[PDB]
Amino acid sequence: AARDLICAQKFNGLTVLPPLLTDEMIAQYTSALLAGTITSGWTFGAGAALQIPFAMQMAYRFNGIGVTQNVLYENQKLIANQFNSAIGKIQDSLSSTAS
Amino acid sequence: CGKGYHLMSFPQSAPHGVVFLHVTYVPAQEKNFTTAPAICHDGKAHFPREGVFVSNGTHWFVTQRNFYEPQIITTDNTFVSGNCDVVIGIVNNTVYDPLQPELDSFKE
Ligand SMILES: *[C@@H]1O[C@H](CO)[C@@H](O[C@@H]2O[C@H](CO)[C@@H](O)[C@H](O)[C@H]2NC(C)=O)[C@H](O)[C@H]1NC(C)=O
Ligand SMILES: *[C@@H]1O[C@H](CO)[C@@H](O)[C@H](O)[C@H]1NC(C)=O
Ligand SMILES: *[C@@H]1O[C@H](CO)[C@@H](O)[C@H](O)[C@H]1NC(C)=O
Repeated sequence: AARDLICAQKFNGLTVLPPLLTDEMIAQYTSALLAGTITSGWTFGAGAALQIPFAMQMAYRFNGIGVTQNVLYENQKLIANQFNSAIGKIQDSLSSTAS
Repeated sequence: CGKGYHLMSFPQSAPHGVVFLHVTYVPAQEKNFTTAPAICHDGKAHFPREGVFVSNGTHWFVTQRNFYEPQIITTDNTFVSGNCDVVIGIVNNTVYDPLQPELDSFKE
C-alpha cells in the first residue's frame, strides 16, 4: 500500500518495546483472583484458601454491612435474580456504548 | 499494614527512610467440616449469633470463624427467625435450653 506512520517512526529511530507480561498471563491472574474470591471468600488473601459455600459467604458479607443473615437466607432467589439481571445489563451497556 | 490480619506495627529509622515491622496473625492448620446455614428445631429456624454451624460427623456444634473451638448449640448463642421451609440447606438438630433444667427443678 503506502508508507505507514509506524514504519516512518521505526525508520526514524523510535521503537516500541513489548511488555513483560502477555495478555494471557494477565487473564490467568484475573481468573485466579476470581476463582479464589468465589470459592474461598476473603480467606485466600490472608493465608491459606479456606472453602465456604457461596450463600454462606454472602451471608457473612451481609453481616459485614449491618443486615442480619436471616434476610439473605429468606430471600436468596431475589438477590440471585437481581445479581443476574445486574450483570446481564453490563453486557448490554458494553455492546453499544463506546464511551 | 502487612499481609494477614493486622495486630501491631513498630517503626524503625533508616538513612533517608522508615522501616515498619508489621506483626500479623495467620491461620495455620485447617481441616474439613460439614456446615449448614440454619437448624430446623421444633418448627423454628435457628441462625448463629456470632459463628457458624459445623459437624464432626455425628453431632452439630457452633464455632467462631477464625479459630476452631466448638460448643453446644444453645438458645443463648442462636436466634430464631421464621419457620424452616424457606431456607435452603437446613438440617435437623436439637437446641439446648439452659432455662429448662433450673425451671423444672423450681417447678417440682
Ligand atoms: C463429635 O464430637 C462429640 C462431642 O465431643 C463426640 O461425642 C463424644 O465423644 C467422646 C470421645 O469418644 C465420647 O467419650 C463421648 O461419650 C461422646 N459423647 C456423646 C454424647 O456421644 C463424638 O464422638 C464426635 N464424633 C466424631 C466422629 O468424632
Ligand atoms: C479436604 O477435602 C479435600 C477434598 O476431599 C482434600 O483434598 C483436602 O486434603 C481435605 N483437607 C483439607 C485440610 O483441606
Ligand atoms: C426434619 O424434621 C422434620 C419434622 O420434624 C421433617 O419433616 C424433615 O423431613 C426432617 N428433615 C430431614 C432432612 O429429614
